[PDB]
Amino acid sequence: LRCYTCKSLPRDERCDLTQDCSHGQTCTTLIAHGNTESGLLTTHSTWCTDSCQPITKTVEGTQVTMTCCQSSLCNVPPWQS
Amino acid sequence: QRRDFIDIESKFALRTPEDTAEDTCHLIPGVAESVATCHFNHSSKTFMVIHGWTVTGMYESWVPKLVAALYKREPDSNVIVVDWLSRAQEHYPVSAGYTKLVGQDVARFINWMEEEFNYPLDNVHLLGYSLGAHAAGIAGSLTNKKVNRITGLDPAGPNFEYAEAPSRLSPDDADFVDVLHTFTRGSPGRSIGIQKPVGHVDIYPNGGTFQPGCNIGVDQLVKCSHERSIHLFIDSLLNEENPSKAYRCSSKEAFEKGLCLSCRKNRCNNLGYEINKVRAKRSSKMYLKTRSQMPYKVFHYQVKIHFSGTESETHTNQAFEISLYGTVAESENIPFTLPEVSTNKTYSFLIYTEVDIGELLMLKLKWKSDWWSSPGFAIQKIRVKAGETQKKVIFCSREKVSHLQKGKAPAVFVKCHDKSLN
Ligand SMILES: *[C@@H]1O[C@H](CO)[C@@H](O)[C@H](O)[C@H]1NC(C)=O
Ligand SMILES: *[C@@H]1O[C@H](CO)[C@@H](O)[C@H](O)[C@H]1NC(C)=O
Ligand SMILES: [Ca+2]
Repeated sequence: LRCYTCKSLPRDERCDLTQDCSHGQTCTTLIAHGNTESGLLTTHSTWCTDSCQPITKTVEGTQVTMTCCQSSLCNVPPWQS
Repeated sequence: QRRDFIDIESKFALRTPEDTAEDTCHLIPGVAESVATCHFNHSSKTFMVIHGWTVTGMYESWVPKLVAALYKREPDSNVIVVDWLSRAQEHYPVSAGYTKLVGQDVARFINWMEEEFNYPLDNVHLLGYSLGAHAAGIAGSLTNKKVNRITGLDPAGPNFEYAEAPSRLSPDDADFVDVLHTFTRGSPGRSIGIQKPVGHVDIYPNGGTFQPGCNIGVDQLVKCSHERSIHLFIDSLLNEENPSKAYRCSSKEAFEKGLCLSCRKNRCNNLGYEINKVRAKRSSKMYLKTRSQMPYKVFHYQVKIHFSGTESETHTNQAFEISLYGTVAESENIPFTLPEVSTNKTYSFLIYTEVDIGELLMLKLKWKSDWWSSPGFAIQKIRVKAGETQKKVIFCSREKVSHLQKGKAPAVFVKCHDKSLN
């Protein structure tokens, strides 16, 4: 599997980075949405994880969404593909 | 055969799951019929509990508790309580000398069981407390064949600290010797618990010097750090599913900096009953933090922070708070102070918690406390290593950098990468 491997990108920035995963690994996407001292900000992080488990949790006024993926270069935020 | 074992002063009471507090039935050496009367199950493993020094000459209240925990965990096993109370209620250096005779009585009893009923010594686990760990070790050295296990529960230190291997617990006494050191406070030879590693795996909870929940607020107060070794072991018997992890480290100081949180080739092990019976050339001295009460388990994290500034600033004895948020739960306002906080310098440190937060998501960092403008450091990333899960996690600032200002708003960091170490 090939996943996009990017650290905290601004909402409207595309991940140009990739990584061939290890065995049993899936594509994960972590989206953080919430208020900053620069306004309401959306970030996205992507990587090869050993066991991905989907979750949506509001943590101290920050919506944190983790999603999971089995197809190559599929860890793209919903607002991009 | 009773004539051949008449000189033995130690008594061997075979307790049951329904009757854990009293020495009701005795396994009398040389009287094979007593083994049947007490209903010893020849198909099951044997746990021999050996008490320590007793100022009152009667069982300390931990004995029915351990016996209860051993039958809960292993219901078909045999829990024998070794009674050497008269030898244990003497001036300490007298009682400490008696461990050689109690050891001899224990070995002769183990050998009589082997000889009379072909009982395997590979099915014998000796659990000795304080003076009892030394007598367990002396016993182990005198068996015809090695016993499978000896668990030393904070073995006694005075007169044993400089004692040679035949006179104390040593790794040679059983196939596997595991030790829990919980009251090593004092200078060598003047510490209640033994300081020196005496097993194959020597575990030092909270540095081993003293235990949490034991600062002030029969002689129960003076002994809780010593006796915590039994309760740490009881807790391991009661939680087979969630063992407490111990980590091999160069020193207790390096473990306090979060430097030793690795599981690669027995650098981590289970504290207690579920320990992986790994023998090594040199003993692995291991460390962990614990709670003050049962369930004792905590979660250990190493936190690495690079503090970036414009101008060259140095601040000493600075107090901070760290909040960790996961998928399961959270653990907020965890305090830690740093001796020096400099510009463009990285700091590592251990953070621990009783809370199972799960998989980390968010990290909040607060710098605790006009003639001067409040100092500050720009922080882009925080790396975290989780010992229990064996995961290297990276957190990065929500914006380009998270400004950490003294007495101001906390810096917020979200997870941007995960890696499994295995
Ligand atoms: C004796 O122990 C075995 C396991 O070692 C168990 O299967 C059996 O039920 C026990 N016998 C009695 C009398 O409980
Ligand atoms: C810290 O490093 C940055 C470059 O990464 C630099 O701009 C800044 O001047 C440095 N501060 C000091 C005092 O060295
Ligand atoms: Ca020995």
